[PDB]
Amino acid sequence: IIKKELGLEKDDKDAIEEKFRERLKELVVPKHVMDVVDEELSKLGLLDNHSSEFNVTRNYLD
Amino acid sequence: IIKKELGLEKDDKDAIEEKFRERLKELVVPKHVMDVVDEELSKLGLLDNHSSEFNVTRNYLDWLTSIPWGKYSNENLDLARAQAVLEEDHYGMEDVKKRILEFIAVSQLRGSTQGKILCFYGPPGVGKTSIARSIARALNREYFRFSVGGMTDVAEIKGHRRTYVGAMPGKIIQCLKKTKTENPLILIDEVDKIGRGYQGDPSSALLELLDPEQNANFLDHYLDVPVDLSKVLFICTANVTDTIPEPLRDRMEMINVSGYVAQEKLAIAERYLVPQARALCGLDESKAKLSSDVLTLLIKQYCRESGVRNLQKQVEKVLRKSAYKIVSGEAESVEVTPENLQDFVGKPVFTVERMYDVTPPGVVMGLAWTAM
Amino acid sequence: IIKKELGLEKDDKDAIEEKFRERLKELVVPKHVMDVVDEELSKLGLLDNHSSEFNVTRNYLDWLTSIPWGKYSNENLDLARAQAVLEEDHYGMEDVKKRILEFIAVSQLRGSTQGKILCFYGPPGVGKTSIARSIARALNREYFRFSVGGMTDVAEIKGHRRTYVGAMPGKIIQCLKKTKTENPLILIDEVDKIGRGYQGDPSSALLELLDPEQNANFLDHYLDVPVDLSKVLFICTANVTDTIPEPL
Amino acid sequence: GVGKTSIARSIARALNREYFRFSVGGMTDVAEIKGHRRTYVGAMPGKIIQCLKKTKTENPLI
Ligand SMILES: Nc1ncnc2c1ncn2[C@@H]1O[C@H](COP(=O)(O)OP(=O)(O)O)[C@@H](O)[C@H]1O
Ligand SMILES: Nc1ncnc2c1ncn2[C@@H]1O[C@H](COP(=O)(O)OP(=O)(O)O)[C@@H](O)[C@H]1O
Ligand SMILES: Nc1ncnc2c1ncn2[C@@H]1O[C@H](COP(=O)(O)OP(=O)(O)O)[C@@H](O)[C@H]1O
Repeated sequence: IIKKELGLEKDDKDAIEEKFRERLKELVVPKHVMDVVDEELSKLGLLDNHSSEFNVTRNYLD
Repeated sequence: IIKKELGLEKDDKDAIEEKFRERLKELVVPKHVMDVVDEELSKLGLLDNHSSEFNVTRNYLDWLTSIPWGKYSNENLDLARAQAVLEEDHYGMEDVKKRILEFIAVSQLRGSTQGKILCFYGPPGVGKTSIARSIARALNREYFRFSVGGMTDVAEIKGHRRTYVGAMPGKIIQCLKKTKTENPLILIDEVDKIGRGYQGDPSSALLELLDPEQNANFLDHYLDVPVDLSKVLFICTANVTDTIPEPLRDRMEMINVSGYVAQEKLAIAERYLVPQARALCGLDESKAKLSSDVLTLLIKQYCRESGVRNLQKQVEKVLRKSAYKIVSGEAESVEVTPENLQDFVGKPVFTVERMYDVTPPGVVMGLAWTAM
Repeated sequence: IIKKELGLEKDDKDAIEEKFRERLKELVVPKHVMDVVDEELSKLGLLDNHSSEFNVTRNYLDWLTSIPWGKYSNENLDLARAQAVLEEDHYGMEDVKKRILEFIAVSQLRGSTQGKILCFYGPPGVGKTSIARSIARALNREYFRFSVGGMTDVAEIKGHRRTYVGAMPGKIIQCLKKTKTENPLILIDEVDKIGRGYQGDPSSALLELLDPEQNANFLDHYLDVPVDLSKVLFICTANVTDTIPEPL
Repeated sequence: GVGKTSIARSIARALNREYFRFSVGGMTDVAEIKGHRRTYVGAMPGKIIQCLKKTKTENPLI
């Protein structure tokens, strides 16, 4: 119950998701890069949080 | 009520938050790094201990907090004391001493302390690194050297991306962490030896590092946040001023520390080399003793170059053999003379001051300004 | 509960903390690596045993603790004894023996021991490796050899980042683990045979290793902690001197 | 821009089997058809399963 609205409800990756979404929210972002970022975030959520490819994907996303 | 449920000492986490906060409390912290730290700590709290991203975040945040932010060493500004220290540590090099005294004077008149680039170009075995250390200790700013010779990986200056696990920041951030101040005495060695080969071109990074207006916002790839390098006192050393890049050559004041004639080298050896190597060999003045004539013979027959390092090798060899002759040898003390010298170092090498002294027809002597 | 009262209680079941504590208790460990080890122990306690990351953490901690820290192997100092030993296991080679006696004398006069770098260059099959072994035997410091010839990658000297699957430390780390000493006698063989090609240039690592002042804080990719190397005595063997790098 | 997709659509309509299209251009990760073991959080099946589910048949025009 505590995890609700606190704790690890983001799972160490949705934090990255929301952080980048708010970072790009103010920006007038083109649609192409928008869908590219969506696909990259989907892949990141499709990968673990302890692999080299996950870290490289995070690097590219940053 | 949701919050107040099974506190259990908060699982021992969030103590790192307070530790970093107190670590930063003493520093004068810019707004950019402060907000980055706040957001990073929020993310760290949101995360768990096991996650790899959490470990990378902790490493990056420890690097960031270990930086000296607004922390400046208590720089020495007295001119007489600095002059006495420099004269007591090295001989000659009057131009460098005058330049450093003038820098001290302008910094004192200028209020806050500043740092500017100035390259010491001259032959090897002349005392450029040693005078850099002397300046660091006399002026009270910390010291750190950096070998750029034959370097091609710009990551040594600009670090890594901080993403690849095990990535390390630029060596300058390492120096800032170790020295603990933003006004060190950084020294770059073998500037002229850069190869800037494939995937390199570190000369661009050096330009960004030394440019007095760009360097103030220098950032490495690992720690993307910028840092202020308007007070760092860089030093560059190169035996030749031609191979050094023009954009980097014209960005600093080139000071010449060149050559040591027989009398000058003899004075240096008598007052600075012999005691240093003697202390290195765990000896005392009484036990091991050399005559000025012996030093002159070493200079004029066992060492032929503007530098001094070969004379250092010879004096170290004689002192080592004296130490052997003292520990186990019959002689409790040594009085080195040319007559004895033959056994301490061997027969002379340079028996001729020149190729010849007649200059037959069709051949003439000339002077060359070689790299060494 | 009975097992806790009588059994394995505090033995290899989360007691690896205490095992490594006692293992390092003998060593005169630094303080930076002390806080590092405390942090790693906290992680291991907070890490579940089954997880692969827990096992990798234990592997890294074993690698770190296995290194000596302040372990100065006792050094022979009787000059006559070492002289007799050298004259017993090798003929001639007067210059090398004289240099070794000079080193012994300066170490004795300094009190504490110290380690410098010196290269034996000459034709193959002359006794350079054998007299290095004899010097290790007489001086009593442990002996290890390293063939750097025909070698390009620096990984075998500075290991890996520890993140690559099965990343391993440098060969010097293996030597330190095997010797159980902080001042062993490393022997670099075929120094003049380095290739220093693409992605290589191990001469940079060699210079960082043999630097009289930077050596005191050498560290590799796998282990990111400095190690003191001002007392280790290196020996370099090369059939010729021209092809060896000038900075080295 | 030659209508090959339109040719496939017309073939499906004339054959009465459901239509679907798959993009294999530049793909490197076979997981888009092989999905993932479902043991990892967020794992998703391949695209052929999506085609079968959406088409509501085992005899579509892939
Ligand atoms: N004027 C001098 N006074 C004292 N020592 C000197 C002088 N010139 C040279 N040396 C000695 O020569 C050595 C040169 O050090 P090094 O790192 O080679 O600097 P550089 O490359 O400028 O010669 C120093 O250890 C220093 O003791
Ligand atoms: N002066 C000597 N005294 C005793 N043995 C020698 C001497 N010179 C050479 N040898 C022998 O020759 C062999 C040469 O092998 P090694 O010394 O490893 O070659 P290198 O000297 O090229 O490293 C050794 O096993 C050694 O026993
Ligand atoms: N032979 C054709 N007759 C009529 N329309 C055609 C023909 N070829 C292509 N088209 C037009 O092309 C469009 C679809 O093109 P598309 O399938 O995207 O090209 P491609 O197959 O190269 O990807 C349709 O709207 C269709 O009207």
